[PDB]
Amino acid sequence: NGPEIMSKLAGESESNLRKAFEEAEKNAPAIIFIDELDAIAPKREKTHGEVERRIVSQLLTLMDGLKQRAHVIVMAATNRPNSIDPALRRFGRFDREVDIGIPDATGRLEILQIHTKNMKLADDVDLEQVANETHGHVGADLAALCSEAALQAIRKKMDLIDLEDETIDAEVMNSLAVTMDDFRWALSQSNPSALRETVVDVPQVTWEDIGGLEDVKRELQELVQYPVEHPDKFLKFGMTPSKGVLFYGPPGCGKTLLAKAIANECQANFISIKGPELLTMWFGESEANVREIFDKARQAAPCVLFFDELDSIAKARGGNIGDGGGAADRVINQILTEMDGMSTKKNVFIIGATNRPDIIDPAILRPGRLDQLIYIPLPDEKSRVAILKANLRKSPVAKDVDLEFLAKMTNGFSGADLTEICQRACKLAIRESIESEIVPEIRRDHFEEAMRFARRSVSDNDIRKYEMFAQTLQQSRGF
Amino acid sequence: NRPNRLIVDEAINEDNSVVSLSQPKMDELQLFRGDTVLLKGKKRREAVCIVLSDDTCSDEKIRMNRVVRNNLRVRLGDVISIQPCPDVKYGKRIHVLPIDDTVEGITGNLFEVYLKPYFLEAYRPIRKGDIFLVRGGMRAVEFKVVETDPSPYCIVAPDTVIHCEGEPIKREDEEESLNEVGYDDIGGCRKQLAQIKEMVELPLRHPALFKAIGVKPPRGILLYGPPGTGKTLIARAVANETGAFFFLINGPEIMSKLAGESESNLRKAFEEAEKNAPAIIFIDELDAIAPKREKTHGEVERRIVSQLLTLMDGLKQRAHVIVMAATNRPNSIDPALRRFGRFDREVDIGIPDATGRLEILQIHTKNMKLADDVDLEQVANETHGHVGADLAALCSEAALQAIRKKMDLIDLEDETIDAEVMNSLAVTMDDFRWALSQSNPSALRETVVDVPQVTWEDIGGLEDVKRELQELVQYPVEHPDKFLKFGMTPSKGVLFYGPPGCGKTLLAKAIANECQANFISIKGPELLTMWFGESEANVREIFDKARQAAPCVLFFDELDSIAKARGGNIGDGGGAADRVINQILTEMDGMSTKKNVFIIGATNRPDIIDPAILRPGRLDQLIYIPLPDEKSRVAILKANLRKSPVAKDVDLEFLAKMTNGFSGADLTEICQRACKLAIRESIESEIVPEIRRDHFEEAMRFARRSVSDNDIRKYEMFAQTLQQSRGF
Ligand SMILES: Nc1ncnc2c1ncn2[C@@H]1O[C@H](COP(=O)(O)OP(=O)(O)OP(O)(O)=S)[C@@H](O)[C@H]1O
Ligand SMILES: Nc1ncnc2c1ncn2[C@@H]1O[C@H](COP(=O)(O)OP(=O)(O)OP(O)(O)=S)[C@@H](O)[C@H]1O
Ligand SMILES: Nc1ncnc2c1ncn2[C@@H]1O[C@H](COP(=O)(O)OP(=O)(O)OP(O)(O)=S)[C@@H](O)[C@H]1O
Ligand SMILES: [Mg+2]
Ligand SMILES: [Mg+2]
Ligand SMILES: [Mg+2]
Repeated sequence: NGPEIMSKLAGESESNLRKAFEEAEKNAPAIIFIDELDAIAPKREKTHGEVERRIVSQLLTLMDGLKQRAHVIVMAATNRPNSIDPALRRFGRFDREVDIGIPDATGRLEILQIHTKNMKLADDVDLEQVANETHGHVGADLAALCSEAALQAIRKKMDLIDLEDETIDAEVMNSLAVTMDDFRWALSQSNPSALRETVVDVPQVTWEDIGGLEDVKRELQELVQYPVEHPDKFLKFGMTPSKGVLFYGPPGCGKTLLAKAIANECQANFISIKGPELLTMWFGESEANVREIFDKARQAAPCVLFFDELDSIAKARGGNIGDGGGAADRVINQILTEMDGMSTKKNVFIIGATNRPDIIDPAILRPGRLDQLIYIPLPDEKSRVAILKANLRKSPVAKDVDLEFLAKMTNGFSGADLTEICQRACKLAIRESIESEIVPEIRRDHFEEAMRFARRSVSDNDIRKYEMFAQTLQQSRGF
Repeated sequence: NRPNRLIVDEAINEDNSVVSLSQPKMDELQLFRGDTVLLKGKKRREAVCIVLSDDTCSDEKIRMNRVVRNNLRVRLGDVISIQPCPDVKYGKRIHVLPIDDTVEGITGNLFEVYLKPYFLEAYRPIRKGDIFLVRGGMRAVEFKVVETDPSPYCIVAPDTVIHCEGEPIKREDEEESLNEVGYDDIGGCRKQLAQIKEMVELPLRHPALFKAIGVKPPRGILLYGPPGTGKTLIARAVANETGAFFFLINGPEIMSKLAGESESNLRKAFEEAEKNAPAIIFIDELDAIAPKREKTHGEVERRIVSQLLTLMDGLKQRAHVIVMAATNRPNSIDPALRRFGRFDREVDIGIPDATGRLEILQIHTKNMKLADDVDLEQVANETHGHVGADLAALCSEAALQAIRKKMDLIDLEDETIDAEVMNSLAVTMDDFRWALSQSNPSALRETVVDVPQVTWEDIGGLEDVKRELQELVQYPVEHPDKFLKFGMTPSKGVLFYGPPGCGKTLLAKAIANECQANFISIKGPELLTMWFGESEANVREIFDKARQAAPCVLFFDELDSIAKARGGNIGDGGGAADRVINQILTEMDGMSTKKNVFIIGATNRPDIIDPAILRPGRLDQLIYIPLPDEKSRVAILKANLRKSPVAKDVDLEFLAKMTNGFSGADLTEICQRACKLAIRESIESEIVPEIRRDHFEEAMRFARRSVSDNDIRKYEMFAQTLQQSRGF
């Protein structure tokens, strides 16, 4: 144990390490597990006492003194891998690194089953729903949630259980069952530890969540699925696949949904890094964080690395023209460096999205970094019908609602505008239900009233400017 | 089975021994309001008391006072055996004796000050060996009957004679000192006390059951909050209200020891706790011994932190040991301590609100005698940044001020004054006003998480935005079933934009008030100064604090100041997005949807607000607050003139039609100027107390318009085209 070793007196912890290694070498094949390795071996550049440096040097010597004949395997665990002294992570000391990441929905469902297999669950307990409703939770968080649910179940059974009795018998303990309400209460007051952690997972949104955009769907399929599914054709014809795609167009037209859906179809890991996130994570002058992003994407291959809201990055210094200076600062140079320095044979795909193509820096568009320029326009008449149908899948829409009428009544609306219209109509239906309580079907009148106050989020001049950039954006770089 | 067992928990009646039951219970046990009941406890002892009729207490619970809780030797959560006693009782002789642990320093005839105005008009029953508490004379003493007629056969009657002995008896170890801190000594923290009880008392009170079940007990409770909020008081109370051995570890006291001797003290404390039954280890000022190991100098301190981590990790479920810690700087604690298995439960003891601080004032003045003009509610309202320690200091200062005016009536030559004059000294409301006049609130800089007082009645007009805010906030928190039926996820953000002084802040505060939800106001200048220290964790702490207060509304006022830090969207060419705004967007995107936190932004510069704020999922409900029209101006004037004695001849609609481009702030300025003219008239006439029509005419003569016509046109332009914004 890290803290247990560090708690000893100076010159006594080294004896403990030597004794542990001697015992491991003596006693057959053995495993040495050093829990919380960062406790005893932090970076020697950032440490105060010489006793700590003696400890680190002793650990290095013991690791280097390991022979193949010893049949001794040393395992270590640390929640701060970057705080570990770099000398430990070299060859011969700690070469294999295993990342125990945050569990996904299926994994956390499995954890919930493992932790509730001892408990008795009521018939209304839906562990799948609980797993879906827990996002930032880890195994410890789920264990705490299960324990809290069991305690809540007990707290309502204090009368059926004779608290005067010293040791209750099992004929009543099994009668106490944990209801889904208890799990809901436990989930209501729970603090997920891994909320801030970046998510590496396959997104749930599929092509059915996207209306229209069939051509870009086909293009994304050809760009992503084919190199990962049929490498033989690519090596036969001799072309190296392009590793980057840039999405540009008016806001709210589905740039994020397209990246998530293409990640879903390939069943590849998806990492979303937003522009504001980069701007705050670099403000601490931490150049290793954006490098860690690319490293994390590398181990998740096949993976798609999606940089959303590049306009926020490009608006940090004004833009390409702006007042005269360039928008390239901070992360973007390191992002370009990482894109140029990533292995081609790796299955990592990089997708960028921005609704400000005017101010995107030219170096992003250079071939070899992001040379597949895909323009997502505003939906046309049929795409608007498709978008409305996709957004109204989960709502009980009445039969008399004419979706194509709404599509032809909206011309310059984007996908976000149509979603806003649907949400406003649903909110009017909710208000109607609330008023009638003091019917549960959204009607034609609700859509008419919502369309009365519907607003257009893209100007005609903006449409013209986007059309201009849709044709001439490859040029950009050069002047 | 046995419909006579009652669950024991603390009462709410601030009086002597009076038990309170639920509505079905007095009918089920055939006892009326003014009836005599008998309480039977453990160790073959009884108690007699008078029931109270209560309805909104619980389904099945008795209410047990702390005065006679020790009389039955029963603690919180215990089971008691009740019995109605329809036996007529009357006292003839009751030999009563105080205890010489709390009556020291009191002389004279203690009956006429303590017992005489406590017995009559009460008719309370007294049992053999009863320890009842009497407050008075700016101190509290408990009292003990030792000899009377056979038990109990005694009630308080005017026909009961008494005689003093002058030799109080000593206190044995069979009973617990009532002078010690209990649950009733803490005010303003009932939710936190409820959480602490739920997390602590069940494992401690039933260690065998918790060992039999084999489930994880929370053993890492960490109290935190501003200094003087009662963390130590809460820990000591929880220790006293449960039969758990309590071992106290002081941060500075441990750190003051020599190197290699503090570790011995920590090990000894943990060994004692493990050995002695269920136990509580309280480490007051945890940051003293365990700061961040990244920021620390000596290796002895790191040894201390590592030893603490090892001791915390060496805790087993069979040990039945709960470790509690208190720190006023939770962020200075080493992060390794706050992980799973060491300190997982965190309880925030925040600044008390007006009701909480009123409760604290009552708790601290219950010993003192207050004059009839003392309005503790007014004192609580007038104290904003005060904490429990601040209020205790205020009460002590008021008592000292009262004494300072009584130095002549009290013989300062006499060694020990008698209580017949001490009770005559009463603390006046003037003394409290003087104490409040010179007092330094410690928690002035702390952010306030409270339900605001301003309601819709403080806002004139704006009916449509009131309805829209109700639909946006109340409905998702009141009827989630409709939302999940229709499949729409509620929007979590609203942006207010419009001309200045039209009620953007009042709307957010009022919608917080109506929902009875916590309200956090963060102003733009506050963000700009709090980020200037390069503290990225502070705006994260704001969102974290809003998360625990759910349902809560997080209001960012004066976003123009944030947007004007770098000029604006166009400006000289650069963007206004800097510093906080990127982290604010990150926090908005990274907050849980099922949480009931609602985010409201306000700005009077919609031109320079950065587009990323308006993206769907962050702040997509764009609500425009215009200048008040004719009827809204009447409503605004009426709302502003609620507290003033406006004369009957004042025509408010005339003023409304005489003001066209005025905002709410302009009308408030007009009302204030008219009131100031009335004040000047009163002052001049002193060398009438009704603001008149002439005052309003004179104020309107100098009334000024704070929004230009060009500004009105520009706001109307942005009122129609602001969703566009983002994109070019
Ligand atoms: N093709 C589409 N089909 C269905 N919904 C869409 C479509 N395009 C946009 N939306 C809606 O618009 C929302 C925003 O989608 P995004 O992919 O984030 O759009 P965007 O192009 O990235 O622009 P922003 O800045 O993110 S709003 C989605 O959550 C949908 O509700
Ligand atoms: N909520 C409260 N109710 C009643 N009295 C209180 C309350 N908070 C504080 N007090 C009084 O103020 C005194 C000081 O409180 P303490 O608990 O000692 O301070 P603290 O909470 O430990 O914070 P520290 O020690 O300065 S970090 C207590 O002894 C009480 O007399
Ligand atoms: N609808 C209203 N009814 C009554 N008083 C109002 C109203 N609108 C504004 N006021 C007055 O104007 C003051 C300022 O209110 P705020 O809500 O802060 O206005 P604002 O829109 O936030 O603009 P500023 O920058 O804060 S003055 C209030 O304290 C009231 O005195
Ligand atoms: Mg997006
Ligand atoms: Mg303390
Ligand atoms: Mg304001």
